[PDB]
Amino acid sequence: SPALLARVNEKKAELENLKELRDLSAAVAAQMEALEQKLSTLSSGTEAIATVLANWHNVLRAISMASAKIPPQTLVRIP
Amino acid sequence: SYFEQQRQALIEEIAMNFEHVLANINKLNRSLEAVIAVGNEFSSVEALWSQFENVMSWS
Repeated sequence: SPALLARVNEKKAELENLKELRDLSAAVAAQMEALEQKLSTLSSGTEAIATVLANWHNVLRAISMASAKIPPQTLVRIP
Repeated sequence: SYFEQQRQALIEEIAMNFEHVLANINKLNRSLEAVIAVGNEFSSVEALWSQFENVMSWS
């Protein structure tokens, strides 16, 4: 009986530890959600610079087509 | 030899204007050489954008 009183005290300490672990795991997952948001923002910035490469790539090809002229209308696209 | 005397005086006049022009071109030629000497900064620069136009017909 008194030994079992000490046993339940051990279990009390264990439960306190477990509660802290549970709280920490919840906080961990919360941080993962926040992390995912920031990573999405990063990818957005990368997409922006991909747009920049699209600009210069079209520039280069447009010039090369004019530069490679070795033997029209004005219809273009103006968003 | 009256016309020969005229020939002598006139060829000397020609020599005067001749040498005058020589001195003119000499000071000018110094200007020319100085100009190109200041302008020789176009070797690597031209080579750089030569590589630019070279890579235009590369990709």
